[PDB]
Amino acid sequence: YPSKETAHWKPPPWNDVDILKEKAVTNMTLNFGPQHPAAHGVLRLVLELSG
Amino acid sequence: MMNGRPGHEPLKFLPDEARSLPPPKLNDPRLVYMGLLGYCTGLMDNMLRMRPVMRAGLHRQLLFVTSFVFAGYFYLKRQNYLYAVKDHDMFGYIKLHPEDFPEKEKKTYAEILEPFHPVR
Amino acid sequence: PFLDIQKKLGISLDRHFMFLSAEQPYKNAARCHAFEKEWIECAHGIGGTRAKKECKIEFDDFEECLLRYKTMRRMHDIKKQREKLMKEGKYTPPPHHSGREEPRP
Amino acid sequence: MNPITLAIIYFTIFLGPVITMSSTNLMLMWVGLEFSLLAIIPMLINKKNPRSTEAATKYFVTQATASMIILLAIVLNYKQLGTWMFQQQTNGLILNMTLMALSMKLGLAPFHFWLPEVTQGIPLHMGLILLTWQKIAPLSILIQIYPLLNSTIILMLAITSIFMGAWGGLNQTQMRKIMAYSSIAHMGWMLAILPYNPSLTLLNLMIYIILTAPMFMALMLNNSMTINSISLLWNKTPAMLTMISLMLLSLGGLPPLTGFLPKWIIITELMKNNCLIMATLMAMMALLNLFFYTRLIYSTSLTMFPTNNNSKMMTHQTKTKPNLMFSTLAIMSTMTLPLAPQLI
Amino acid sequence: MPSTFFNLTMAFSLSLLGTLMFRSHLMSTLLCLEGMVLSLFIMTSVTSLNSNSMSSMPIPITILVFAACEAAVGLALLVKVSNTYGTDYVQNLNLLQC
Amino acid sequence: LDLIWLEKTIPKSTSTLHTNMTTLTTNQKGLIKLYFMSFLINIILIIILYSINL
Amino acid sequence: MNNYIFVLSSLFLVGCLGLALKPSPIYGGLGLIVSGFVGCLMVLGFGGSFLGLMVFLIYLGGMLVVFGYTTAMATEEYPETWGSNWLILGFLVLGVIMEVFLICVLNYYDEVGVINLDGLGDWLMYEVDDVGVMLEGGIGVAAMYSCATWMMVVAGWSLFAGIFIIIEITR
Amino acid sequence: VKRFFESYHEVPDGTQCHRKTYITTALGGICGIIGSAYSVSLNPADSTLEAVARVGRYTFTAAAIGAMFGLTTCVSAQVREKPDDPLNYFIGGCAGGLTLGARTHSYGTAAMGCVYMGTAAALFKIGKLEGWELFPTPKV
Amino acid sequence: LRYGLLAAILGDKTTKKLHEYSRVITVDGNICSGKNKLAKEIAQQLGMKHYPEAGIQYSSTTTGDGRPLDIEFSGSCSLEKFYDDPKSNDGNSYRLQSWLYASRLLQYADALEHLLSTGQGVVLERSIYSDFVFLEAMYNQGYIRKQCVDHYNEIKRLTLPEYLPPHAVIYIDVPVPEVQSRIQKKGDPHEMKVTSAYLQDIENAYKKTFLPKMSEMCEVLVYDSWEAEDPTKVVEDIEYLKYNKGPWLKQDDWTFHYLRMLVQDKTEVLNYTTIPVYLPEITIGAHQGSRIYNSFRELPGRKYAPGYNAEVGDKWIWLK
Ligand SMILES: Nc1ncnc2c1ncn2[C@@H]1O[C@H](COP(=O)(O)OP(=O)(O)OP(=O)(O)O)[C@@H](O)[C@H]1O
Repeated sequence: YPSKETAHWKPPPWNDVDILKEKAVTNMTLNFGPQHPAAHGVLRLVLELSG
Repeated sequence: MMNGRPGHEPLKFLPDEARSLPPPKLNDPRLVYMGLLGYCTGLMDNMLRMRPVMRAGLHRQLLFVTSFVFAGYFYLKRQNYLYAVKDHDMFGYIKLHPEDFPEKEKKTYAEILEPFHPVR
Repeated sequence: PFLDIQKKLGISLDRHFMFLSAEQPYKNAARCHAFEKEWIECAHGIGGTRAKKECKIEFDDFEECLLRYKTMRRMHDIKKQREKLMKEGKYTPPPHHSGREEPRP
Repeated sequence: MNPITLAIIYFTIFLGPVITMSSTNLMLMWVGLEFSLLAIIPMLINKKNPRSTEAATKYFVTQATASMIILLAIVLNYKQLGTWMFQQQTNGLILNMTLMALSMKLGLAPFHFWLPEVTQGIPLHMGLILLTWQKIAPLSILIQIYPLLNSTIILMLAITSIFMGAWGGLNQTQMRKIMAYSSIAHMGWMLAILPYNPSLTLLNLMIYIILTAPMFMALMLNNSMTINSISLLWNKTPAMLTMISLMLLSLGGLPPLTGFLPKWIIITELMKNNCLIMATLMAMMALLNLFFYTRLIYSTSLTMFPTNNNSKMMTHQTKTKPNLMFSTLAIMSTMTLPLAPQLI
Repeated sequence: MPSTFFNLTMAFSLSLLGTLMFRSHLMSTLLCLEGMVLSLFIMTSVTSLNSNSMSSMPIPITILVFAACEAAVGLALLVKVSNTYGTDYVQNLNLLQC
Repeated sequence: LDLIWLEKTIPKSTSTLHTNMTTLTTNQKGLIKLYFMSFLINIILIIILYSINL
Repeated sequence: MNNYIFVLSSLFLVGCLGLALKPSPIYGGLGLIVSGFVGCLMVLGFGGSFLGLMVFLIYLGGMLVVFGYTTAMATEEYPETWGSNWLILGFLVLGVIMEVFLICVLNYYDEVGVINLDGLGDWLMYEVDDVGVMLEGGIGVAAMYSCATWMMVVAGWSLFAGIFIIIEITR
Repeated sequence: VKRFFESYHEVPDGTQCHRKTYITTALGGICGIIGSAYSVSLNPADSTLEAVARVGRYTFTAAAIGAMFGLTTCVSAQVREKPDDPLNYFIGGCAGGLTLGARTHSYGTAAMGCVYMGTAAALFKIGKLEGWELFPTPKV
Repeated sequence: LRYGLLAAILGDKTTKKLHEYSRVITVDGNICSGKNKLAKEIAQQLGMKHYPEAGIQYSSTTTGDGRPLDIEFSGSCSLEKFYDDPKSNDGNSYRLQSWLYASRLLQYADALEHLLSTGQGVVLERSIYSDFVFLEAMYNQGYIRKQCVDHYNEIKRLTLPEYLPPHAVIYIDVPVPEVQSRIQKKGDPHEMKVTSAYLQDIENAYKKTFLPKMSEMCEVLVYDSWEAEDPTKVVEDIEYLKYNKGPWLKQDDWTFHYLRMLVQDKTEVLNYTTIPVYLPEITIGAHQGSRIYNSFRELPGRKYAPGYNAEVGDKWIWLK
């Protein structure tokens, strides 16, 4: 029974698996920078981390 | 409500008090009705699995009938024992508390006067 | 209960630490052991609706041992009257209530 | 899943309620409820999709608060009387808080907004368990304390469950929600009479189980979750229409089927205690509960719908799904009215 | 004793009001459940020590056991919520109505 | 009478009433926040009812 | 030193209040730790040592994992502590005001029975056994191995099955 | 206080029109507040001002229902002196339904609510008169 | 016994059966490239079993008497009619396309059932992972409307993830004039009357979509016609493959168990093809559908389960 609110209710899928807006893999960006002692003084070494 | 009855043994199917009750005949109408239930159950199990009806599982139908009757006999013995327990407690209670159930006796239609309601 | 299996088997998995007066580890009486024992022994054979009116004195005694309200109210009344007298200049406490006594033993 | 994990989880689900029955300590009853809670979730969430995650989260968050409220009630009772059992002469506030928490556990209205969602977000199995095996122990708690309960809000919760279940199931195309609203209405029928002769509560519970389980199996046999999916049943499994019809017309209580027996004897034992007009209201809204069952069996049985071209492969291939208990549970239902004195 | 028991009851009531009144996050709700657990523990233990009922002293430990199991599975479902939606918020679990 | 008014009074009034109450009842959005707020309202009303009745 | 227990109870109340206002799980878990410490202290005040210490240990171990997870899942760019919202600050201050006002009210509506400010510290311990030994908590809790060997079984099974439950939820 | 709403029945209809009137009005306002709470928790508004407007609308509506119901009841008992007559409650329920159709601009709702509220109120008076007990205690 | 958890525990696992040539392998290409000749020889040389392409009549051949059925039981579609009248209002095109998708699905299922049970490798050609090629060909021309493509992609979304991909695909290409020449030299009046645009859309769909997205999961072995010939070279290349970069590496005994139970039930396989998306080109209507169902159950070998049919010669039916 289509109300004014429920007009936008698209039905569900059949297998109960929705198609989603896939989130971005927004990893953490770190500067393993030049001042770092493991760096030899002059190495920036940008790196992406998943943890 | 009778679970607090005295002598109520817990999770006991047939107390020895039930052994004084007359058992069913084994020709009883509801027992053959349960056999009919089992027969129809076998027939439905055949119809659901695309097998011939009345022709396929004559061991399954016999098994269903036996199960239904062999359970209904004892369940009915239990239920008869329970109704007997009900009536026993009730008669004992009216015997214990007669004042609340007075020995009433009623008049005749000659002495009492109900009103007449003409149809007309 | 619903499925009285423990009675059907005789075991006691949990029905031996239901109430206070039940077998503490080393035999240390829980307080109001006597009152709970008395209430439970009056309410036995009876069930419920009749024990709720034929063992009400014992339940009241137990409720006053456990939650202990009437003694609170009594000492409150006493302290109230004492404060009133001491503010009226009528009552002075004795030596063994201001912290100056001869300890007994 | 692997076999050891399944054994562990199903054994825990069996022991939750079985602990909740054979336990005088209310704390151990709470323990059993928590077992059921903790062990059902891996199977609500076995498919690992957003619907399953949401269903499991809603179930957990709704059941944990009710568990904590029941524990509040138990702790207050222990403080009051120094005992882990609801005696008489406790506090009505304690008992009512307990009853409201258990209502939230079952799904009774106005605490019902979580059950259709959760039942929608999970497979056909684990809706069966959720609606049958998880209603029992919560009912056991009430069954053990039926004289202590308030006759007022017990009946308000009942009536609200009936009204809301009927008006919810009226407009649902998804069957996993229709069965949930049916559960809500039937739990209303149970809890109305629970302070009056509690054996009839167990009667209605067993009837409801024996109806719903075959129905969920019927939906399993083709993974039916929609009216338009159960309507394509005269082409796939056309020997199930009879039993589905009789069991839906049992769920909506009609006389010759045993689903009218619970409503009938419940109205009887309520009229014995002058609960006349509330019983009349419930009996009359059960018809609105029946209307969508009638529409459903119209859609699938009496006015056979359009089918597809790909459904002929299903005709070629064979099935093994009916488990030999579909027939038994559907035939003990729909045909066991004359055995009613042996049921009560 | 009666004063602190009243205050513990009111603390449980506040934690209950919290876990009922949601915000965007979920772990805050789980923390409210933990606070309810803590208050009930304290009330049970205080009663056992007041009444000197040592036989009931195993009860708060069982409460902690099962409550931390509840927190464990809630945290597992939290992991799942994050893996799906990425943001832990509760207002995204709104696709079962359809 | 037969085709309009006895259809408007007895059957169609019933149908409109029940489908309207169905609409305003079951048109929820699956948010735990709103459901739990309603649960709070129910708790409040029941403790109020107890406080009044006693 | 008689209002000790009322002070501890009121601090527990305030902690659970600031918890219920639901700031970031960092400050929320800080409130949990404060309230668990306070609960341990009052259980000690009623003569209970082991139970309080175990409260503190278990809640510390839990809040550690809570920090680990909230840094991973329940984090915002602006975690929204208490004072960040004038509204939440107002609810906190109003809760403290209503605590004070309601305690003053219950100190008047009844002489004693709900809250006793004049009689306070007189009712804590209730019939101590002034001569005793093997009397503390720890004996009762150790009765899980003797005279309460069902609680141990059922909790052990809870944890054992919880392991499998967690593995399958995370799988 | 339960006594305040039980004082509706200490003197019969046709007497103390004002007392019964704003008793019933308070009752209707209570029920309207409940309805507003359920309508704002579930299905909220786009703003707290819209929500408060909804609450006031519901509440004053139900208050009007109750006010007209009580007024009409005690009037039709004052006129045509017959306090033990559920037709007065029927007429009052019809006035309530017509007010529901006024505040909610619909004649269909007006007649619907008239019939339903009138039958309900007549049944209420029959219950108060014959000794019907909603929410009975278990006796058997 | 029927397979299940009990048999799995008893020790009919799957990883104990796979040795080296327990491999799904699909041979793909355009209309006439030599896939039957190639697949048959691959199966001869490696020990696999050749599954021919899954036409309209596969559920008929793998069921009952193994004979073809009338065109109204095993579909209602024809490929000849599709060639000589593709833009018919009667939606023969998508009816055919969806029927062949379902038949390829059942083919893949039976293939896995043989693999996971016996361990024997399986050869295929033009599986469900390459059946959209003819669909996009139909849609680039005016042979079908877009709603049918949506139906197709939805059913693929429902069915495809539940199955594992092939370890390798063998796509043999021919230029469009050469396949058209091999068609004109094939001797079929219905295939002769096909456009080069259809075949070019097929080639483009293959080379653009099917090759890469399966190279993310399979070992592509693109060959040409003069390498399609000399099939021993293809087999020799197959034997020395490093079968990496696939989901088959993250499958233990229980993944195999649940896949093999999904595949044991063919209605569990075909449920998402019977969905009530009411397209005019797939719907059949109650009268026609009932007529067909009754005529089908009025056939010999049908009307009951397989073993329960005395009209064939089955016996001991009264003790089953
Ligand atoms: N999914 C489909 N859609 C439309 N038509 C198809 C589909 N699958 C097969 N066909 C048709 O069936 C015929 C199959 O020929 P196929 O490519 O199988 O030849 P073959 O048997 O491999 O031998 P050769 O390759 O040597 O011709 C083609 O004419 C093609 O048009």
